Amino acid sequence: GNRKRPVPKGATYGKPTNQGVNELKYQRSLRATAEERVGRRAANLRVLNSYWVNQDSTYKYFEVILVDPQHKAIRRDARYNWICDPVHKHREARGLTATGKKSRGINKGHKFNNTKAGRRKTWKRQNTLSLWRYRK
Amino acid sequence: TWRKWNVKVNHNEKRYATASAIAATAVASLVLARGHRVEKIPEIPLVVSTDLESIQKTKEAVAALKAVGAHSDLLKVLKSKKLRAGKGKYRNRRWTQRRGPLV
Amino acid sequence: AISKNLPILKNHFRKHWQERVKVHFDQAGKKVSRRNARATRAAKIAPRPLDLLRPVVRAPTVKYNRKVRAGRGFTLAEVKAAGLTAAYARTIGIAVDHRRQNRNQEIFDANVQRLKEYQSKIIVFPRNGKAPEAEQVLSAAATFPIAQPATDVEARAVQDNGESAFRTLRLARSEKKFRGIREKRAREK
Amino acid sequence: AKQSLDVSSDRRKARKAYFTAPSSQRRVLLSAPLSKELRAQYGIKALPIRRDDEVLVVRGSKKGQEGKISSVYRLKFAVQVDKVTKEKVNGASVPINLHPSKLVITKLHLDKDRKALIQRKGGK
RNA sequence: UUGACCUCAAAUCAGGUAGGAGUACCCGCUGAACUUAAGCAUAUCAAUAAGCGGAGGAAAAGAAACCAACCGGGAUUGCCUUAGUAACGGCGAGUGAAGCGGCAAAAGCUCAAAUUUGAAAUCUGGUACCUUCGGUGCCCGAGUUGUAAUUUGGAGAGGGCAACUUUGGGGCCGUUCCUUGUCUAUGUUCCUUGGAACAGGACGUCAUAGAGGGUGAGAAUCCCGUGUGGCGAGGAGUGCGGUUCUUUGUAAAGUGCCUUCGAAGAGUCGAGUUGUUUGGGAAUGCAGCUCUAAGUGGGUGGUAAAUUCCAUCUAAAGCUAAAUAUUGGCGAGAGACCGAUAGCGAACAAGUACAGUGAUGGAAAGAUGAAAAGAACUUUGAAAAGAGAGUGAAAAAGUACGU
RNA sequence: CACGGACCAAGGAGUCUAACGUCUAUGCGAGUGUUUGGGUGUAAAACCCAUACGCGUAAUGAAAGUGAACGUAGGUUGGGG
RNA sequence: GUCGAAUUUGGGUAUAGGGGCGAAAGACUAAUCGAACCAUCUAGUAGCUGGUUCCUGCCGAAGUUUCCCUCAGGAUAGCAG
RNA sequence: CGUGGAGGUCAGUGACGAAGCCUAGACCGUAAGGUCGGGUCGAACGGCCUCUAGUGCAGAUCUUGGUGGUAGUAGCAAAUAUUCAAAUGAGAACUUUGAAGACUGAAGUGGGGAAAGGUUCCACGUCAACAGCAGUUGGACGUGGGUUAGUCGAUCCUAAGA
RNA sequence: CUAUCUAGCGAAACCACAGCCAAGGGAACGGGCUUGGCAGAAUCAGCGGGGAAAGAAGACCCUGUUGAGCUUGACUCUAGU
RNA sequence: GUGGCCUAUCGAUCCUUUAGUCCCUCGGAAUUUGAGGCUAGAGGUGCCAGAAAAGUUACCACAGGGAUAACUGGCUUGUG
Ligand SMILES: [Cl-]
Ligand SMILES: [Cl-]
Ligand SMILES: [Cl-]
Ligand SMILES: [Cl-]
Ligand SMILES: [Cl-]
Ligand SMILES: [Cl-]
Ligand SMILES: [Cl-]
Ligand SMILES: [Cl-]
Ligand SMILES: [Mg+2]
Ligand SMILES: [Mg+2]
Ligand SMILES: [Mg+2]
Ligand SMILES: [Mg+2]
Ligand SMILES: [Mg+2]
Ligand SMILES: [Mg+2]
Ligand SMILES: [Mg+2]
Ligand SMILES: [Mg+2]
Ligand SMILES: [Mg+2]
Ligand SMILES: [Mg+2]
Ligand SMILES: [Mg+2]
Ligand SMILES: [Mg+2]
Ligand SMILES: [Mg+2]
Ligand SMILES: [Mg+2]
Ligand SMILES: [Mg+2]
Ligand SMILES: [Mg+2]
Ligand SMILES: [Mg+2]
Ligand SMILES: [Mg+2]
Ligand SMILES: [Mg+2]
Ligand SMILES: [Mg+2]
Ligand SMILES: [Mg+2]
Ligand SMILES: [Mg+2]
Ligand SMILES: [Mg+2]
Ligand SMILES: [Mg+2]
Ligand SMILES: [Mg+2]
Ligand SMILES: [Mg+2]
Ligand SMILES: [Mg+2]
Ligand SMILES: [Mg+2]
Ligand SMILES: [Mg+2]
Ligand SMILES: [Mg+2]
Ligand SMILES: [Mg+2]
Ligand SMILES: [Mg+2]
Ligand SMILES: [Mg+2]
Ligand SMILES: [Mg+2]
Ligand SMILES: [Mg+2]
Ligand SMILES: [Mg+2]
Ligand SMILES: [Mg+2]
Ligand SMILES: [Mg+2]
Ligand SMILES: [Mg+2]
Ligand SMILES: [Mg+2]
Ligand SMILES: [Mg+2]
Ligand SMILES: [Mg+2]
Ligand SMILES: [Mg+2]
Ligand SMILES: [Mg+2]
Ligand SMILES: [Mg+2]
Ligand SMILES: [Mg+2]
Ligand SMILES: [Mg+2]
Ligand SMILES: [Mg+2]
Ligand SMILES: [Mg+2]
Ligand SMILES: [Mg+2]
Ligand SMILES: [Mg+2]
Ligand SMILES: [Mg+2]
Ligand SMILES: [Mg+2]
Repeated sequence: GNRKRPVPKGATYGKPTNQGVNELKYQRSLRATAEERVGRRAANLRVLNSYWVNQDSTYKYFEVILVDPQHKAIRRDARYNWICDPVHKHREARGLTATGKKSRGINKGHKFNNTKAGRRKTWKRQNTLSLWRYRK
Repeated sequence: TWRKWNVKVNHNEKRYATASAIAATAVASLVLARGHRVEKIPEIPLVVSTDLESIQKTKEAVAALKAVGAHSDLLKVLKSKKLRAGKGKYRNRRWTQRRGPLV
Repeated sequence: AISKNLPILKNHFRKHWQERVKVHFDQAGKKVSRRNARATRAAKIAPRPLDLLRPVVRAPTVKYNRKVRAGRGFTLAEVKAAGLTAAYARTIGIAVDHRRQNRNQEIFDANVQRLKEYQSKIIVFPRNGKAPEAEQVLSAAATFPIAQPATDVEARAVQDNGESAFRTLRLARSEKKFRGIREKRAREK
Repeated sequence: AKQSLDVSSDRRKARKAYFTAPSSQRRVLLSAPLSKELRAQYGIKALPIRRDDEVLVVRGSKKGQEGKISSVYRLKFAVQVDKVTKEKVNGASVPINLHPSKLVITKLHLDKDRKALIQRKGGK
């Protein structure tokens, strides 16, 4: 379902353009929410990927793939010891998984001008006044 | 901080000023008016031997300038050392002196 | 706030622009660090020229298609025509691009000539380890410059067949405009 | 003029490093030149001052007086000479602080460590 | 009865791991209003502040389901430009990118999908020993509901024929880089003033050293340093310059020709609808619900649709230095900056004294003299002190102290 | 019989920036702009430089588009020298 | 006024800001209540009130026109340098 | 015209006294201001040609700090009340002792505790500040001493609730 | 019991400069200006005529394209159902 | 003779719609629908140079105004 705005009794205290309560949508997918809660449950592991398995009217079901960065079978494996690097801690929290990059709009082409290399970094670049020593 | 600090000057007009400055160095009236002690120097501009470029020691370099007539200008710099007259003394600008010859 | 005869202005300063002002005070500092980086890299890397060999390609778009410039890398066919493999070329100082294709013979021949000239002006030291001492040249692009191909001679003979150049352009423009309708008219009969 | 990027010409930094210098660093700052007789004999210009050294005063109102160094008061950037004191009105006598740069060492108190220092400086 | 398998438990079982802090810069979520429109609701402020989750020395992005329409370009990031432009907008106020071009830096790549099948060839742990960021032997366990080798689209693979070419891993000694120590010039020579010469005058010396500071007043030559070089000590990383011990191997890799093949990711793409967002306008991206594919297929080609072509890439799986950012931390160098009501709130026992139940709020306050030489002693007074005397260049400097 | 001012010292208010109009000074001139960057250096200075890009040298149409000499670059009237 | 009860009161405990609590006065919620206190957004906006720092010299106004949710304000023409 | 800072110059002034400050003393300029003498003082500062700005105050119920007139003025009048002598001391309406006169009148101005305060408790020494007069006294100032549990509480139990 | 006088102790409000009137004119009710009346140090206790006395940037009224509390088939929305 | 004998009898941008030209564009190349432009009208703003808009405050707030009302005083004297 949708994400109801958590305001008391529906009052928003603002302009009518922001008075919506019921028809609002969460910007991350339910698949992303599944990975986050599994990630907190097993904080000694690293989230690799996840996939859809089932659904009903109330719930969607997913299975999350996890890799142990402390196990010697992983640290000695050349194809998977990249995950042991500290830069890959909590990938699902920062949206670095496959579902995370989809919701961030990390793709190529004219359709993704706003989010090619990070939406907020692009906004900073386009809203920055650049001055040189010899003014242009 | 985004106050303008550097000033852009046209390249050709910049060279115009440099050429005018070079020509003024050959006029004895202007050199004397700028405070240099060239009263007893016969010919302006002053050209010396190319052997000056190969001098290694300061003692002989001063002697070479001494023998060509720049002694009075060198002495003027030494006797003009003074303490600055304001708050610039404790901003790494403590002593002021004159300008000597340019080689 | 409108008065007198003045041009309409469009200054975009209605946000918190003062929080994102970037003054390049370190322009001189960055130039020194870039020169230090290039000096340290050259002394460390090898007596090799510090940059890879690049091909010559035609610039796209009708505005710039009259000039040639340096491209990404030599194609697989261009590398093969020079007499070496792509894997070996990358380790010898030649940039290789696998997604560029060859459609023009003049560009293909020029790039093959560059690879042949490059192989004749380098010394590949053996893996044995002797490595006879050689001077380091800091640039491979300056050694092999890119030149604009010649188009026509300085002077020729006037050859007029009587047809108007203006008329030719008008007919070509008109014939393209009515190609679809004329095909439809002929198709219905 | 300064030619190195590691040395600073800032007046503020130079004065802070002097007043906040540790005890070991103040020993070098409290150096005195040797006499004419000692410089010829030893071949060196100046040495850090030490207790039990014989000195001569060459500047100030106490010029010409000699004595042994009784205390090197590093905390005050000064040294005290046994025979150079001042008599208070009540009769008590207090030492007079003197800077080692205004003194001349006439006799050196020697030991194993100072012999090595003289030789490490090229002296004999 | 007994022995397995599957699933699910327990133990202060053997060995590990997560939390909190910091948060300037970085990756996400969530999310205003003041304000502007001379009112005001869309819009604007702003995809901002506040709130929440998560990293590093950078992060993120990244080797095209790209840009293009050209004689085509060819991962990503940043700078100059495109451009206040195309476009959006009570088409009002306002808002607003991208391709090309020049430059900085440059680097490429690997899994899934194939029978090793004449031999699971793979791996954690335990234990003994050794040349100990590991190695060998042995023994349990994991794993066939798939662990190695081989192949990732640029290809490539199974057979056939024919040719030559090319090596692997450490020790030791230098070099490079970092943290440190030590050594390496020249007056205190005369006269005057002064409490003090570091001042003035005279006569010199050194200088690849006349930066800076100290010393009883403006000191290149009194002291520390400064300039130029020499000689050491302790580490890091194999970046590479020479030597030295092993032959890795009926091993591995590259290249020609012929033939047969060529596996490429699903509640995903795509579509409808709702909300949000964008310059994106019959709908730019994202998300919820509903529907739900194909394999000469699929996406894209900035105006919705039917029909016929063309161009260009290969999504729904993954890794990766440099050019870039940095009001935090650590170590340095600087200023046409401020000079104690200034400059940080704080030059001082300053986030201190103090106020508030609490969240929080938050000061004032630098200068005796070169040196205490901080006033012995006499006298009047209960005493504080006064008057003499004394110290000092000066008490018109007396710890209520420069002026 | 309107408002602030009991007194004194120190502090105390048209600034900077982006984009522009008129005028003026300067350089070059159908061209002009070295300083994004590179070279170099006595090192944030000074000095040197390639390719681009901006503006100007053509306008006019919503657009597809087209695109400035009949002539001593015209005639008449007034014009300093 | 009331004084054996709908009495008075200590301690413990519960209810927190568009919320609480109210035998109901818009009363009370730490001297603050017809919406508490604290920090930040925030130097919020103001066609409105106040102030706006040296000398001399020369020139020297306007309260009128048209339009405006315009009437304590602007644009525009005029007057001035 | 004047102020803070910057490039150049006058080989400018200065411990034989720079800057600042005081001065019904002198001189120049229409003026903004400039110059000199005297006193005080103790370490730096100025003229001219140019550069630069956080550059000139009488007011803003302006900011911070300091100081007046008012003025030795308003006032120091609730809680019935004090008096004599001696001792101590430089000093006694107020300290100590004795004597006398009074009050709280057991729902107290008596004797203990809870909350709260934190050494105010006690002794010795001592009076600059504090006790809106005074002070030899003090809950003040300086230096020390003092709180002893198997049975008194906490600790244990549960209440509304957390 | 104060006030009052003495010893000790010792504030505040307020303050452009100040403090004798009549008429006149004047911002249409002067301590100052004009014309007259007049006018002699320094002061103590009282007193409430005046100082349009002091205490607060009028709460009344109007203006502003400034708010807030409350109400209603005002305009536009919304939790819930 | 280019409406009413003359002097009044009326309406921008955006949007919608009609008429005309059957012309221009949909930017990889075409045909047909659809959409967007060009020229001339209509749908209306009467606060008529053209915001889309109900009350109450005796619980009240702020910036101001003697440019402006509720006392004196002044001018005037209809009225008394
Ligand atoms: Cl001096
Ligand atoms: Cl739409
Ligand atoms: Cl600090
Ligand atoms: Cl508080
Ligand atoms: Cl046209
Ligand atoms: Cl609360
Ligand atoms: Cl004057
Ligand atoms: Cl009387
Ligand atoms: Mg255990
Ligand atoms: Mg508004
Ligand atoms: Mg307004
Ligand atoms: Mg409003
Ligand atoms: Mg934030
Ligand atoms: Mg870290
Ligand atoms: Mg980096
Ligand atoms: Mg990364
Ligand atoms: Mg690929
Ligand atoms: Mg690219
Ligand atoms: Mg925006
Ligand atoms: Mg949102
Ligand atoms: Mg990545
Ligand atoms: Mg301060
Ligand atoms: Mg003196
Ligand atoms: Mg007023
Ligand atoms: Mg007043
Ligand atoms: Mg002032
Ligand atoms: Mg009760
Ligand atoms: Mg009521
Ligand atoms: Mg302001
Ligand atoms: Mg006149
Ligand atoms: Mg209107
Ligand atoms: Mg007014
Ligand atoms: Mg003086
Ligand atoms: Mg005077
Ligand atoms: Mg001094
Ligand atoms: Mg100012
Ligand atoms: Mg003042
Ligand atoms: Mg004024
Ligand atoms: Mg005041
Ligand atoms: Mg009295
Ligand atoms: Mg009283
Ligand atoms: Mg009484
Ligand atoms: Mg009684
Ligand atoms: Mg009684
Ligand atoms: Mg007691
Ligand atoms: Mg008293
Ligand atoms: Mg007393
Ligand atoms: Mg005490
Ligand atoms: Mg009168
Ligand atoms: Mg009066
Ligand atoms: Mg009179
Ligand atoms: Mg008012
Ligand atoms: Mg008011
Ligand atoms: Mg109005
Ligand atoms: Mg309102
Ligand atoms: Mg008729
Ligand atoms: Mg008619
Ligand atoms: Mg198209
Ligand atoms: Mg109108
Ligand atoms: Mg009036
Ligand atoms: Mg009558």
